[PDB]
Amino acid sequence: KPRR
Amino acid sequence: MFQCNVPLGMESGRIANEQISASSTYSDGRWTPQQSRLHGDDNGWTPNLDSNKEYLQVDLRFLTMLTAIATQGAISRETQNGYYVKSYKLEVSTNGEDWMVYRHGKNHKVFQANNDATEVVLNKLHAPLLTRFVRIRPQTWHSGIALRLELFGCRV
Repeated sequence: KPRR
Repeated sequence: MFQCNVPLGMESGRIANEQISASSTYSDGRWTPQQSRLHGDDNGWTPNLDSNKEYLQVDLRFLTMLTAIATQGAISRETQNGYYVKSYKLEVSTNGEDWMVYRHGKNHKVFQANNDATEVVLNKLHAPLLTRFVRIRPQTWHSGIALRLELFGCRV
């Protein structure tokens, strides 16, 4: 999952 | 004279961490439900997926008169990117099991919320409602779901  | 529009404890800490939960939270653990307090300084609440089936839930522990809801988005302290909910629905319950989506007239009330990541938008309920549990259910958002929250009313 990405870093927002 | 007393007016039933006082903050119920998100900013103050009177609503304890354990009273705050969500459908889900973003997997890195940097956007937890406990980061959803109004004027919180470290990000905010974000679900694991951006969809309209996600919610932030507050258990007020006792039947409480709810008169208004205030929301913010949040700026990521890692990226400086801003995220905010643009509209939401409210779900309420006295027992945590029978849930009802808040209506105005025949249809669900769609609350217009934030138009940036920093400012507070307050929405008053069209009548005060006696409830124990509150769910904020984002419907639309900018860039992604992020919430900080205060609830207003009075303990009856």
